[PDB]
Amino acid sequence: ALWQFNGMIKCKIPSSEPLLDFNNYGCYCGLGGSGTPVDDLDRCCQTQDNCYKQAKKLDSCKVLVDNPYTNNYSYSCSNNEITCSSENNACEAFICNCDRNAAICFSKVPYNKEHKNLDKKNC
Ligand SMILES: [Ca+2]
Repeated sequence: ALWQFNGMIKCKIPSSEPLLDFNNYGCYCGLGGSGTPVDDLDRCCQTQDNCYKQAKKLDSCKVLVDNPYTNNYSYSCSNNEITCSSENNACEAFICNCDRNAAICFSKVPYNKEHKNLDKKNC
């Protein structure tokens, strides 16, 4: 979950401190999400939100109250690449992949310092 996701982002964007730079970005980067994403970074977050939401409709994820933000999985970072571990059971493997996709997206889009701390009246 989170602790793991923060590391995935640091794996790809080494200079970052994720919970500081990507927290409260746009309408999607943070808890919840509503409106239209303000940019590509925000669209990344929207997508991940939809993935988590999707992890929910899976029989494999039904029995894990811990929640994906805190549903712990195994992965690795070796020379800036993320690898989800085969040892992850069905649900965690799916959440892992959602987080890998997002950390990769984040590293491929521009950061607009105009959208952090964005007021939720724009969503
Ligand atoms: Ca979100």
